[PDB]
Amino acid sequence: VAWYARYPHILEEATRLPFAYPIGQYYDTGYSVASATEWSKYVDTSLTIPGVMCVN
Amino acid sequence: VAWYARYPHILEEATRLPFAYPIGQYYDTGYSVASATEWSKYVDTSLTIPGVMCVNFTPTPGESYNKNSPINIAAQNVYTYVRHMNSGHANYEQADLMMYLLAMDSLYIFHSYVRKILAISKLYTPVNKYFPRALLVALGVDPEDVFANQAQWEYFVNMVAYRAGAFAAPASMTYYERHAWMSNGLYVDQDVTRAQIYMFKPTMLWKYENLGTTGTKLVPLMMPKAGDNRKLVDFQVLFNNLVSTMLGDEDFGIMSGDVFKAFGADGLVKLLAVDSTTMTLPTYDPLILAQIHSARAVGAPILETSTLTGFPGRQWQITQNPDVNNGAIIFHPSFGYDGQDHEELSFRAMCSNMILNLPGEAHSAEMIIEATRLATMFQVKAVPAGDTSKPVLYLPNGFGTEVVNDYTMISVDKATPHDLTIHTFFNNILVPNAKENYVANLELLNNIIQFDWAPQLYLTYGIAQESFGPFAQLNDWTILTGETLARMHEVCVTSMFDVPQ
Amino acid sequence: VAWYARYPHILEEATRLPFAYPIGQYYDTGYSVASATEWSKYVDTSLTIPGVMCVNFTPTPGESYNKNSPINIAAQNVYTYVRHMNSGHANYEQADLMMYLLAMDSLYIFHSYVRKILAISKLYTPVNKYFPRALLVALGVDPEDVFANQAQWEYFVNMVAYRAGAFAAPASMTYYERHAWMSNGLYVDQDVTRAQIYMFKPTMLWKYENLGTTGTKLVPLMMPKAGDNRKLVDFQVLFNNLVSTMLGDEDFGIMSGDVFKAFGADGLVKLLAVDSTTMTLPTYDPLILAQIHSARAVGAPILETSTLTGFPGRQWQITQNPDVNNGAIIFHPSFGYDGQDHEELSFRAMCSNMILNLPGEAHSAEMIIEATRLATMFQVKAVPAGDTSKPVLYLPNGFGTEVVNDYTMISVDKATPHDLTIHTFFNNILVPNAKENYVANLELLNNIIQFDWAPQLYLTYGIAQESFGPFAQLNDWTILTGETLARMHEVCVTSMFDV
Amino acid sequence: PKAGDNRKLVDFQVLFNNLVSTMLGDEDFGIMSGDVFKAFGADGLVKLLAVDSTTM
Amino acid sequence: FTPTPGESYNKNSPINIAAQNVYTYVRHMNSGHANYEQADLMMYLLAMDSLYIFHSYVRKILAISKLYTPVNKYFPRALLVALGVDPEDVFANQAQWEYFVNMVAYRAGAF
Repeated sequence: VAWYARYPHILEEATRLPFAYPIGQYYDTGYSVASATEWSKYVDTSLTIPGVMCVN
Repeated sequence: VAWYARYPHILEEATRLPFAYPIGQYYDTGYSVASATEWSKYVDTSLTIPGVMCVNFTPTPGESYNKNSPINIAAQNVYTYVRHMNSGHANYEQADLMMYLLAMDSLYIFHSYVRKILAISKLYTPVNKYFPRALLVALGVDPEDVFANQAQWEYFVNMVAYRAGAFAAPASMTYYERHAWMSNGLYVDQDVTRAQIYMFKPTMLWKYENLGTTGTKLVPLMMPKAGDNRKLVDFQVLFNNLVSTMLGDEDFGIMSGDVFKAFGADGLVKLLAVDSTTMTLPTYDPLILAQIHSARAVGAPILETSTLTGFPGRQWQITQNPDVNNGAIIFHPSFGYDGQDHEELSFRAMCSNMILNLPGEAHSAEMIIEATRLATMFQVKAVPAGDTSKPVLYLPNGFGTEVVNDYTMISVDKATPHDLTIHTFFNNILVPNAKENYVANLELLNNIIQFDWAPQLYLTYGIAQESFGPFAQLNDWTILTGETLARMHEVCVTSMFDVPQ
Repeated sequence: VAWYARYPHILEEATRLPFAYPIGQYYDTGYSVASATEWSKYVDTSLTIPGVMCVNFTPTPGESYNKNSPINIAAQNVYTYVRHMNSGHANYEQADLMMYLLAMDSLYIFHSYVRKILAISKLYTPVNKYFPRALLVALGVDPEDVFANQAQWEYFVNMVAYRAGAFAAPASMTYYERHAWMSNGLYVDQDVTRAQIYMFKPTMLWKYENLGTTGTKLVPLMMPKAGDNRKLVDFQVLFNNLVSTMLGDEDFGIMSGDVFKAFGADGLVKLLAVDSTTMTLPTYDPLILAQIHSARAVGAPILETSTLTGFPGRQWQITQNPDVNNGAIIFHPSFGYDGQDHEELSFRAMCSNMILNLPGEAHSAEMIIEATRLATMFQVKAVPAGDTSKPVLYLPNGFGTEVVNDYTMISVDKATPHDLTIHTFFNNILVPNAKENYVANLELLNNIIQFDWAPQLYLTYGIAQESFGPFAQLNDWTILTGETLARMHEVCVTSMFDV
Repeated sequence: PKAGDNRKLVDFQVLFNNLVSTMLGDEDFGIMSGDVFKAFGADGLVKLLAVDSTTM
Repeated sequence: FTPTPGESYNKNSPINIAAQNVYTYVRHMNSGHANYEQADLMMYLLAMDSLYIFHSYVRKILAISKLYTPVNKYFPRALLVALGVDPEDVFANQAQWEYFVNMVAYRAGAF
């Protein structure tokens, strides 16, 4: 409460993130655990977003 | 051009990035190629930023070995002033008064040290995790002890100020003002929020130890190094040792009263009190930055207990015996000591002339003289007594009021749990043949490069048997000579020990 | 201190020191201890200051592998614009028009290169001994030849401009302007008299090379490197080779006529003439400084003559086949090649995420975009055909209009007679076990630190089997990801290929 | 060269290079040049004016 | 003609007096390099004078060859012969001569 109003500069510097990822390209989220590469297919780092649906 | 002005929304959405990473924590950059995990150590994903650098200095009278030295001239002038302004007790000499003034300076340095220790512990900012635990660790205290016994620490430092303020020292002598301004502040390398802090810590104090008819002798007093969890009881022991022979002494009271009458209370130097509402703030000072940049380390001090094969009786004492050198104050130390009784090959790189690097284009005489107060070059090797010369000591050509012994840098560790690290080094670094020495030296160099006006480096290699010149970014530089530096130090010391008349 | 205010005469007589040492000349600091000569090479009395560093760039269309690439989109747009104002010739495609335009860009870059070579040689100053012989050596010419044939060089570059005026290219497109400005300027790292010069030298060109009915193909054309005593005859040979398959092509004449009809003669790009009183002058440019600082080397170009064990047919060509990939322009190069058929272990340090370093505190979108034009991170390793993979090649995620191959630094030698030294290196340097390799690397590092916004280095050691992160002074940084870099490169390339 | 000598541009270039052979590469000469540049400003130095084709 | 310092045989000569004056002026505004003398500074200056004279000589050689008048048949071949050059060479390589003298000026601008 008051701490946010007392260090708003550090709040902003901590909460600066890039949003609005353009759809239409494959996005790789990476690995949070660097040792997860042994489990090849057990970690889904892929992120694909569909963009159109056609009604025939 | 027009495309940016035509799709500025997508330009902004593409160029939104998080900046201002808070320093003081280990940052992992990740892997751009997911298949790079096979090459375990061939990819450096680590990123550690140092946050503080401590300058371990030592107050000195300034290279006295005769009665013609500037310290002796100042002693004679101040004694004449006091004796001419006063009528009464005539039982001490210029040398006695001057060593009294030096002991008072040591007390003031110690009080400033403990006051800074207390005041740093109340510093906290969200963008720098080095505040204040790293600063306290560099100063050589226990942050847990400080936070547990804040009240006792405030009482102890207040009593230290009260007991040191009983004696009198002239405020017109800029010696005390220079030392207090050096040891009572935090300095940033840049005027930015996530800057690196420059600090000054006294490596040695000047315990009086007055005894015998053979004058006085200011013996060295050690101070806690970085990475030592010294507590309030250790600091109280240090203070009591410092003022064991100085508090409640009749001759000392006589001298303090005489100095009071000479320079009444308006003209006396005073220690500012400290309590719970005293905040120290980092400040940007190009003069102190320049004189940090042009500082050359002289090595660890030599004590009476320190063994030196072939160099006996080279302790860093200020001898004043009336039967030698006509009673003049004698202080000629031998530099080049690291702490162990061996060659310390890295110090050979300091036999070259120093380079005085300054910012800007036009430099005033004020800046040129203030930028080289900590500089010190060797002139001739001290002769080894006997046939065995395992250490090598170098005699200085003349130094200022302060000599820098060591440098301490505090930075986070790359390994879990990323705690602070202690890195003590001179201006010269020696690396022998080892698997980890080269990468460690590269880490050291990259950490030092982060500091803006970092001191120039002189690296030497074990298999190359070759040193390297100043490892610094030269902007506007000149090559300094021993004679010019000696003249500069003579002028600086003479200006330092000045008395009104 | 009141003593300084009271004795300024003695202060002045005590602080008489000679500053402003002219750079480009070897200086000896001397011995503070006159008896230190017994340790002969244990003391470093030498002091050499580098004065110029050359960025060996390469013009590229920007990572085309399908028909959605910015290059193909611009091809379609420019072909539509040309053909919707064209009544007549219909015998070429968007891809063909774009290979023209790229050949136009390559020869414009060549003209800017030779014009800079001419204008540099007239620069002589007492405060810098590097001017202009070091710059001419870095560009790869013979300073004696330029001094003897200044008039021939001037008339040759003027004739080059005149012959480049035969064909027509759009002036609204900023590709040509950006490349000419980058390759035709001298940049100081600081706004000081004795500053260090930053230069851009095209490592390669795009000889157009039409043969066979299976489309066109921009084959690599190599360029002189530093320390090569190339003369005006060699440069004329290079220009004639570039324009050998360019004139006499009726399809090229048709394209030039169509673009002349589309964009009026006022709206075309014209190479300005040069004369004897034209002076090139180093300038301070923070944008180019930042984008040089955030530059990553990609390695030497791969040619047909370059042998690569396990990587056949991986040359740096712009293939255009109507029956391959639906006729789209394809340019998918493999990086990590240095010149020899070995591993080059130092390139392994490039596999980590890059760190974008910026000056100041607040960064605008345009400045951030311009600060990462030369940045290029590898994404995956190229699959080696066969069981032998002596070299290792990395496929990029996406690059901008320019890719940096090497960096050339010129500095005074420490030994007699202290002549210029040739130093070519990527962002990563590998130092094996040797008596002199470590000290050589130390001199390299100290020389690089002299440059203000030098590219971030990634040192690696052969004995420790361990590399190191960025060897740079971090001021206000962020961690960049391959996807963010790809987005920024797509934006920049699309903006550059605009009419 | 004296009168009646068919000296050419190659000979004059040889003479100039001989004159400046022991003039460049001298660190003491560079030191002197730097010191006189510091003493007399760049505006206060002597400059050789450039020549062109229309100089009569 | 011949450029000369003017008959120096002791330390009271005008050349030595000017050497002392110029060295004092240079060194009293110099904080740094102290490794040369007044005599050394003056030999520099004399070498500077010699190469300035050479530049003026070659510039005159270049500018003379463009002089042609109907009232004087000496212009410019007689003058070029007197200076000691080849008029045919100058006529063939006017551009080379111009660029050479410009480069001479530029390289003389280093000191």
